[PDB]
Amino acid sequence: DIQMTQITSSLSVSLGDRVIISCRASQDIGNFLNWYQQKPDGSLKLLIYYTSRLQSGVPSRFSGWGSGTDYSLTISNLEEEDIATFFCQQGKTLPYTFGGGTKLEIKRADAAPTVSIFPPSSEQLTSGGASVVCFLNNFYPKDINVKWKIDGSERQNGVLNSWTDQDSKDSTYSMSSTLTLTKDEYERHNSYTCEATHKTSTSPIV
Amino acid sequence: DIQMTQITSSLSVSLGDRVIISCRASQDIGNFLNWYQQKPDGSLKLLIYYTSRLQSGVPSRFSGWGSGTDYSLTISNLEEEDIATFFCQQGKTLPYTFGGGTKLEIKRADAAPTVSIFPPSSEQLTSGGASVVCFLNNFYPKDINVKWKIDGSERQNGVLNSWTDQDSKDSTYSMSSTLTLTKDEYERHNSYTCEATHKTSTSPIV
Amino acid sequence: DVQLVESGGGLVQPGGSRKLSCAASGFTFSNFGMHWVRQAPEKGLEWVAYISSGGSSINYADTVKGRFTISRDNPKNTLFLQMTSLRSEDTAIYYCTRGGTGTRSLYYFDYWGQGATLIVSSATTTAPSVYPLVPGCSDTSGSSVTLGCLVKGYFPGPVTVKWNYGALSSGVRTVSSVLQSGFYSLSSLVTVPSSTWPSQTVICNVAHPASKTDLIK
Amino acid sequence: DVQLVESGGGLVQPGGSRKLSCAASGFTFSNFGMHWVRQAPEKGLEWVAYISSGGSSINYADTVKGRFTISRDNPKNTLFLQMTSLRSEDTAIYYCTRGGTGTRSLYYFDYWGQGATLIVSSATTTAPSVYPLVPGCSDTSGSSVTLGCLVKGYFPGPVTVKWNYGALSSGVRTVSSVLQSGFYSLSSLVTVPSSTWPSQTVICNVAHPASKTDLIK
Repeated sequence: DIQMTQITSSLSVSLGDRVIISCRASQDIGNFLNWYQQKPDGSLKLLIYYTSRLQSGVPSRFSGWGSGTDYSLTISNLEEEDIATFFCQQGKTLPYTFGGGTKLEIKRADAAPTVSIFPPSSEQLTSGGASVVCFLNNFYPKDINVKWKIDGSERQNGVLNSWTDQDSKDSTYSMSSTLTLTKDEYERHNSYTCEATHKTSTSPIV
Repeated sequence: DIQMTQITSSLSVSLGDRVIISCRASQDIGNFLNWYQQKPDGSLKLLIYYTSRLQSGVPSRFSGWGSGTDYSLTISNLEEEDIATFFCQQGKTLPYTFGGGTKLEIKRADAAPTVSIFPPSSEQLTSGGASVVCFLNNFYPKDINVKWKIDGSERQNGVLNSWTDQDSKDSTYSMSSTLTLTKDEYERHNSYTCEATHKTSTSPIV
Repeated sequence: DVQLVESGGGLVQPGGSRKLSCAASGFTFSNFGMHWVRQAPEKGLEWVAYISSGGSSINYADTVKGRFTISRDNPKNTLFLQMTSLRSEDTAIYYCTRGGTGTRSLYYFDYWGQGATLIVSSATTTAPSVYPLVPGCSDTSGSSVTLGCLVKGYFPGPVTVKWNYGALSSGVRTVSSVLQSGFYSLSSLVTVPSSTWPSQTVICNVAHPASKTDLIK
Repeated sequence: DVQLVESGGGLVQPGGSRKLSCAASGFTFSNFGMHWVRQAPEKGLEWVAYISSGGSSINYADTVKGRFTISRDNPKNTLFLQMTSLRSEDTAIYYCTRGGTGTRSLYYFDYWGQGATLIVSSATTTAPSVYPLVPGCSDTSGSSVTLGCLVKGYFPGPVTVKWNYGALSSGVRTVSSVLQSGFYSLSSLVTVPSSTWPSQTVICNVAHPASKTDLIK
């Protein structure tokens, strides 16, 4: 199976810039490389084929190169409407195969989490549970770290987390840590602290 | 073979006027001569036959006389849907031969024209290439000398020119001089000048 | 212009079969050969099966041959993939996709349809449980308060939170989902400033595909 | 009444062949000799093949004899021209034409059909680049702006550009193709009353019948 490798999966890329995106073959493909572009929803679009053919209407700031095993896609003036993640594949040897994809994202000037902690509704707790949410909103960069203490320790066991994806309007993401607890050790306790680090500071944010 | 000769191709006549049209053959073709009409859109028809036979429905303006080596299409009250190219051919011998044709214009009121000059596009130059378009819209005479100056000088080679055929609703003609440059020779000069000399003015459209 | 439409999706208990079908509209079907590509989660975009332009080569991948089947149908213009012995490892988004016809033994996929998703599992359809994310009154940062609905326990996808149109600030942020135990859970928060709320009731509207509506705030 | 339409055209690679077929209709086919006339350009018409009603006579041009063969298939019916050994000069719009049955033995074509034109050339096909022509904004000499598109680079032609069926000015002026260096190029311009654009969007829509439709501007 040639393994196909796209090294570097995330690229804050700004706007008006060339992105080079690179791809490399286990075996030598015969410059049979092609680039598909997938966006937010479904969308795979094809983009360029035979290491270099732009398909019809792909608008010409997109360009690719590659020869031997090693290849890369280049965008000339990154535009806000090219922000999608990108895959490179081999149309040379069964199974034809795929770069795993580079998501690409928008840089922006930093910022910090507007935290909120939230305790069990009544509903929940009735049912047996206790889930506490802590939601650190609008920020950049993606990376915001988050912790949970019960009554003076870290809770490791139990948390769960997900981020928003990046926001349209202003590129800032959001994220929710949640300790799911039963109502019995919710009753074992008194303070719950969600506490967070984040490129924009130095105090934890709690 | 016989050689039909139509000298006259473009010939511009006002609406209203007699149009006599002239065909000439190399041998005494013998009144075996015929007249066909070519529309702005494919469309061929027989107009007149056996040197003088009207085809049916053919309208009376239409009249031809000719003999031995010389014959002619006379339209007598030029109507508008009567503008078109007209050929003839002897239908005398093998191989049958046609006269090349007469484009027949709406001679009109002169008009000075309107120059537009668009810089090479975003995309083209990202293509690597540059075509600078200079558009001269609507005029009358067809004749229009153009000229381009890159920082003031002539550009001589680098220019394609073309015209449309009289606008259908106003008899006016327009021009597209493209100058094509290399993203590279492009970026070297600033001024791009497109500059028109035109019968309706005594100074140069720039 | 050129359309591939999928239609076979479902949530299948391991073991069975299925037939994905595909619909070509847009061009002379018969002149191209088709392919199937699957996007399995976290793992990649895998290419699964190929049928030649009209019929010459039906052409399989090591990971489905023997279960998968590529049926064409030119006159009627639909491409099929019949599956059998379905494993969990097949749960995925399946893309019908066109061939290329561009150059040199190259296999590319000039056109792709919507995706047509397929979960292979066992687990069984649970409704989502909406819960309020309420703070008390005011409470965020300023004079704007963030709220939330936790929707917890469903299986399969999509479950939806719809919140309120009426932006004069109204940002809903829905954290995307994660599996825990076999069920999914997720949250959508939105922020109303100060006046509004507790002054007039906000609400979450929760729908899950397998037909339930929950409603709250 | 008296409809002749042709049917075999194409871009054909040099050396090869096509056979053109003509559906006759509106009179009794048998009673008339047919003839084929062509129009390749910069030049004009060129007579090219003829066959009596019924078949006793064929008379061909010096120009294509040895290579071409006329055929008549009468019942209501059809006419043919089967070409081969196509010297590129043979590129043109071939027309299909009835005789006259008029007078004295003269050669005169009574009624024409439209043609299937034949591109003798290897150039391979290229669909084209639509490049958008723009101002900085607002201008003609003042108000009105003439937006333009540059579609440059194709073969074989046509290409058709369409714009904005939007009376606001909306004269669209396409210039002609100038084929240069193989490929052919052309521009399409329109003046829009500047109250519009970029107030409200415009789109040049370019479709070149050997399948791409590109969109832009």
